[PDB]
Amino acid sequence: TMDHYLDIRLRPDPEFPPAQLMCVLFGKLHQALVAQGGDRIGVSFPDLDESRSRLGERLRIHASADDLRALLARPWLEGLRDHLQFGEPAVVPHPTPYRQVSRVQAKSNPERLRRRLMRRHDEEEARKRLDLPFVTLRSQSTGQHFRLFIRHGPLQVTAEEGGFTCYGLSKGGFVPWF
RNA sequence: CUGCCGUAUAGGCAG
Repeated sequence: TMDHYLDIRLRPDPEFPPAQLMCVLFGKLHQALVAQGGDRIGVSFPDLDESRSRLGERLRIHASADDLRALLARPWLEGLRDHLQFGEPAVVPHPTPYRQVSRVQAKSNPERLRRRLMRRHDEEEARKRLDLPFVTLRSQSTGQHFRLFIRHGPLQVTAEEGGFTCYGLSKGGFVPWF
């Protein structure tokens, strides 16, 4: 169904490195996805460097002709349209391998894990008891900067039924990797 | 980072 996509490139900037730009971008897309609603908008990073742990300088936006045509018709790129080079929406080539672009979270800050352990079992007691490409974001509710880690899954011959979160990440859905 | 789910020092989530 999601046979349409659109690449967005981060135009080189003297003061802001690419990594910083992709952050802004991803945040922009997010705010617009919670506006669009639905779970049919995918996302991939074609320039993904699985070694250097860098997302790259390109954000591929997956969607159907209608869903995709509805997204970019919003003013979610006002702030950085001058920071972004992007063509028209085209149709994905085939045959194309499929993979998952999903968030990943590890367990750490035991001060945190233990605090929860205490809540669920009623500091001295508790105290006793990941290398991936990341985008850094800022929450709307509490003004905290958190690192959203992203991982591209092993290549598959097909795509299983699945949707996507308001960040365009895999909720179980697959995206064409090319 | 903060929190949620889960007996979990399993495995998962939310922003």
